[PDB]
Amino acid sequence: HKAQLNKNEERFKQLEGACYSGKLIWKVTDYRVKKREAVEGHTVSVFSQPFYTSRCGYRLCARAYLNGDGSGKGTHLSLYFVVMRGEFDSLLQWPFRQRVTLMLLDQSGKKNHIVETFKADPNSSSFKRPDGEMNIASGCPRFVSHSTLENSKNTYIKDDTLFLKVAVDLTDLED
Amino acid sequence: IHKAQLNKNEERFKQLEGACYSGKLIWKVTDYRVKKREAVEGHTVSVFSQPFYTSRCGYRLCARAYLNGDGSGKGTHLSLYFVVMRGEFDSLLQWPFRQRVTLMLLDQSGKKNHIVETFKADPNSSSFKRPDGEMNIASGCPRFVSHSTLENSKNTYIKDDTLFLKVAVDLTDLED
Amino acid sequence: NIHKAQLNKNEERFKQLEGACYSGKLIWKVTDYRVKKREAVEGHTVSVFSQPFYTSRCGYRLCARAYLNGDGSGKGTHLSLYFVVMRGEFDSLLQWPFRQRVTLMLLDQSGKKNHIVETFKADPNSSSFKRPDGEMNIASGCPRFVSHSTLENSKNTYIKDDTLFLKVAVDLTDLED
Repeated sequence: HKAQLNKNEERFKQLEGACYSGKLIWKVTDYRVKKREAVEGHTVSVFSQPFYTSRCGYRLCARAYLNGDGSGKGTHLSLYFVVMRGEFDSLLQWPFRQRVTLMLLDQSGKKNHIVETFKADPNSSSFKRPDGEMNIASGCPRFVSHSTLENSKNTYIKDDTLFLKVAVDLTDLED
Repeated sequence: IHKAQLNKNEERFKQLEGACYSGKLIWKVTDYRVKKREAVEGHTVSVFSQPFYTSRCGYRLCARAYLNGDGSGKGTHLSLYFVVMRGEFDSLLQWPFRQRVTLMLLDQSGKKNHIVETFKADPNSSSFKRPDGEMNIASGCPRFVSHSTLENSKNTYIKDDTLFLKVAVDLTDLED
Repeated sequence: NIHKAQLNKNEERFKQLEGACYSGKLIWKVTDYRVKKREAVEGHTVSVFSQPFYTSRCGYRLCARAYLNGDGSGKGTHLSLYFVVMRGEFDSLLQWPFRQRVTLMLLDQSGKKNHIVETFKADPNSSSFKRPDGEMNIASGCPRFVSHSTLENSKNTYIKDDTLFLKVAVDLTDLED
């Protein structure tokens, strides 16, 4: 029943977190502790709640490696995009072909955000129609360096929390 | 008294997971064979969609299908019906319900050769009065699509034992 | 013992999810008027709350609060209707103070659409509109929004079947999503 209460808790969390315009804003609290868990190998990565391109479109989410992954292991925050298995995948166009933009938000008001954008590569297996729970992640292992992110004269972290944003271009999507 | 609690939860979760607010419903029906079997055996004559809405505070609605057909299409067609349900804000809404409605079975082949029937809601119909109980009498097409066309081995209305039904309400001249 | 608190926590979470809106627009159905006003008068339950609503999925969290038996300036004689900025998950990214026009309404159920509407610009100096510090800023609105007299009469149709509808609408002008 602890498994039942956790199942509930998670379901609640997804419902509370779902967005339906291909736009995700992901609040990451307790930075220091979570990075600590990354460094200690306790909890390598964190996930966003699932979001969607439209109520009945692609199910998606983001994943971050606070202490970096592969190419940015130990030195950067690694930010990855993820196509999940969606309830209506059969009606959707495959491969996934939308432009995607990844962001770390400047909380200073100067709106000096860190943004990387790209066109989804049709040959990538990240964008095939998913087979299990979710396709292989794809994005920037070296999205932003710990140095820039954590630097005191910066405001990417405020009160031990940062905000990540994913935005999917909906151009030429049916719905 | 807690299996009823867990089921009450499960259903509430299901409705929340299923709700749409633009008068548009896409209804995935999985396990076709088994469900049609249940229809034929008289075990489970009909199936319902989760409630959807014209707007967050508009009409509450849903769809209902008789996989083994109903009345005029009994035993030979899939019967697809539209349903006005009792809404939380019915007092603020215009009655009778007067919107054009479109019913669809989706072509999964990519040729987008869907089956679509549309109609204007008849004001004199009691399907469209402000609801009295849980939901007004259903209204639609008892003979929406024949088993023959639907199940046709060379067709793609059923793929991997699942089909998709779509209801679309015209929102013209409605407020939120 | 603790699990009644669990079941209530659930119940409320469910209620918020069922109630949330994301266009700065709230329609608040108030059922069981007579009984709730009774509770107000008896000091049992002075005020009632709406479920939280939002300017956008990631915007300001807000809600409404009513004193059925009135509050302060309208205590005992009016329904008092107040607007409330709550602590939002993304408050750090939002502009402060809150600066949007707000409109408060009691809806005419007769069809004549003769609603009672009060509107105002949010005063930047007001502490109702600072970035919230706890669960929610001090409420602000109309202690004398509508008199029991007007609200309760028969020829009027602000109450029908012992239930009334309140509406809050926030102007989204100059608010990027």
